[PDB]
Amino acid sequence: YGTDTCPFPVLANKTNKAKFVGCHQKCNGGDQKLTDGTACYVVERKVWDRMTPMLWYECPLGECKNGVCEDLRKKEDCRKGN
Amino acid sequence: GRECCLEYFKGAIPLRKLKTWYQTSEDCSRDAIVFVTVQGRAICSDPNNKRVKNAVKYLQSLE
Repeated sequence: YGTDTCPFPVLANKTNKAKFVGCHQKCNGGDQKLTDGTACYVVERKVWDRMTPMLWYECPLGECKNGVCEDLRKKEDCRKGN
Repeated sequence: GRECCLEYFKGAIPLRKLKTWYQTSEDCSRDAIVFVTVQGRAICSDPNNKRVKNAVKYLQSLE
């Protein structure tokens, strides 16, 4: 099915802008990397899995570089959708 | 919703392998239909492709 066709977890913020959770994931047994410059949150997928929908969490802002969400040293409110 | 699609599967999914579907949020960088197969695989799909739109209508008619 390709290794870039899997849905990718996101979190919303208080302006409703979606940002991706990390910059890499496994996809149909291959590696999926987001494009450099993509806005992301420095949050592990397995932590996102535990996030309760629509409760506010605190997310470190980042940008993707070679498949890693590189920290921008800023935090903002983030929430998981339904 | 809680996931967004980056690229679409280029190819046909047989109708009999489709279990359900949903549309990603308009807050995503792209629009997409996600199909969930009977094996639990989630497949980002082109929401402007006629075959995809038809498969959504197929799944809706079974509901």
